Amino acid sequence: CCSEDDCPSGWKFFGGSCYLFDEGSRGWEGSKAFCESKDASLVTVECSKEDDFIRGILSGQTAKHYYWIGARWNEEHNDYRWIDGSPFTFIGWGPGKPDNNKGCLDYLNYKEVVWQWNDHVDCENTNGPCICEIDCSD
Amino acid sequence: CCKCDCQSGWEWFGGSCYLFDETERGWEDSKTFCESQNAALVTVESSEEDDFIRGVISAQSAFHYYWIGGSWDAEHSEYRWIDGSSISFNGWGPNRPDADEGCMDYLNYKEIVWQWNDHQDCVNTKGPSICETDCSE
Ligand SMILES: [Ca+2]
Ligand SMILES: [Ca+2]
Repeated sequence: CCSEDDCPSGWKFFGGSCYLFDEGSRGWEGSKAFCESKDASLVTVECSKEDDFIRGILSGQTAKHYYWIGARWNEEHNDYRWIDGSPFTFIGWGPGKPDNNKGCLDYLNYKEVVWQWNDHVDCENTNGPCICEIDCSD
Repeated sequence: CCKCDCQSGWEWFGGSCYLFDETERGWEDSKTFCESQNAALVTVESSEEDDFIRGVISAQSAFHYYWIGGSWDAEHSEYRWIDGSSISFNGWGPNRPDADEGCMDYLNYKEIVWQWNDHQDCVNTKGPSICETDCSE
């Protein structure tokens, strides 16, 4: 659990975490590496309050309609979960999702997916922005 | 529960907040107490959760058992979690449960190494307990 003063400049504080809404243009894998380069991780969303905070930020701009987050398919797990290996707690899939494409997750804004999770097949070559998280956990 | 949502003295794991309460109460009074905390005695659905709990209680040595949220369900004629659900994960200690009509603890004694044991006095045997909340509504 971070305090506000743990957050680097240009990072937003919410609920014991610091967040970077980065507008660089990376594939999902590139975004995972980027967040690691900042001693962070792609965001993991453990509760509805955190999901709401993220939606508040994403709905506050209109240039972007998807952001990479820290979940993908893992064949040994044989499921979708967070990249730390933790299973989902809060379930944030948009209506009709997932497609089960063994892909990578974003927050998406399109039709009935109103800044909710989607799975995308291409984890390398679909370039977009991402959300990094520092949570000062163990 | 959010990761940083827990009350002072509670710990987060796996979407829940836990209280390892050291006040010694009978099992029924422990159940009541967890209810009073907007919680319930812990139910252990997964080996992951079992490991977490063991991690906390094995790191102290004042107490050798903690009450948990399982007990004999007379209609089903077996042990069930106090939300009524079946005990899908086998965390019992060897040759446990020994007897029907009991309430459950984690116990550390002889062959039972921080595993579940059945105790047949759910009222007047006073021990610490573990409360779990998922912070719902
Ligand atoms: Ca998080
Ligand atoms: Ca549980």
